[PDB]
Amino acid sequence: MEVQLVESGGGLVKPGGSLKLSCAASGFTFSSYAMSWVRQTPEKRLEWVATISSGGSYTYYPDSVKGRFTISRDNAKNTLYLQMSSLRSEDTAMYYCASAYDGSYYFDYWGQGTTVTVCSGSDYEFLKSWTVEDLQKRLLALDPMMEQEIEEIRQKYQSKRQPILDAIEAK
Amino acid sequence: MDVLMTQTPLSLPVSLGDQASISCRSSQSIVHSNGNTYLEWYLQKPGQSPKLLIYKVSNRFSGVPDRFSGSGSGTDFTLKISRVEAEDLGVYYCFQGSHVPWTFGGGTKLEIKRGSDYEFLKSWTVEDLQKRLLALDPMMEQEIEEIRQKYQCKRQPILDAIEAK
Repeated sequence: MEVQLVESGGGLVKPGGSLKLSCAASGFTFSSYAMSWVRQTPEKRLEWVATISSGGSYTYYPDSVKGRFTISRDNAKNTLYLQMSSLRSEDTAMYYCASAYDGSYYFDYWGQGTTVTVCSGSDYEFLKSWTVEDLQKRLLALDPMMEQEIEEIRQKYQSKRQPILDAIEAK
Repeated sequence: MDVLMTQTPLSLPVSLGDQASISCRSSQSIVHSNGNTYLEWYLQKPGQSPKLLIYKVSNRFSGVPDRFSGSGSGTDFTLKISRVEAEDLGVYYCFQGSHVPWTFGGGTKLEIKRGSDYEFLKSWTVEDLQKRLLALDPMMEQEIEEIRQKYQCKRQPILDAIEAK
């Protein structure tokens, strides 16, 4: 009675690389409903990725991923899968797992998604001639910058929160 | 040819209590082979996944309040909110499931008329103000994870270079 869809398996990948996404279903009879993957690009555009019938005999893809992505399900394990191969930069998106009600509507319950990031097809060109010292120095230098960008995000949201907190205080 | 879903307007500024109307146009008819028209409206809050509001043009999804209503036919479809409440603010997407590939509209942002300062927040109840405050946390966590992904992508060529020596 407590429906829950939990996606996992996302992360970074190189162009031409591969990833396998998993979606754990609970709180409903998973094997009685079609399942789908829907992604949201960094520009907030939603694109349907794949759909599989309740028993797995029928699968549907758009031409953008046909031949590269395979949707599958394990009704005994109540899990949906998406095998992604030959990944391209336009596949960078948040991938949502979603249940259907066959014949009525397409995307009933959504998980909170898992992020897939396809890295750039460069940067290694000027790095393959550096010394190990300079390479490890670049690795070490990166972590202060990331933590600084995270802290600056937190400051941004502190400024976003303040007028709302002020309005609550003025009641 | 694929069906194109075009939404209008791109953004709709409203005050709480106002009526809201948003349009969705298809590049061709979207009548499924079985005769039904699988046009659906979804609402998404920042940092959170979309949620189904209307299915088959006009059927209200279970739990959707009466103030929401959908209509239309042919290539013109409309979603209307009789009296906008704070929980209705977000990005609305229309979607066609009649012809493969199934496609989404570009989205319409229903946002509050905030003015040139923060005086609009003073007409809000504490409950609505709290919901607005809490809606920021998923958006923050998403931006933080996006930075983590960016730096994993930055440090991967370095790791490959070190491993290749």
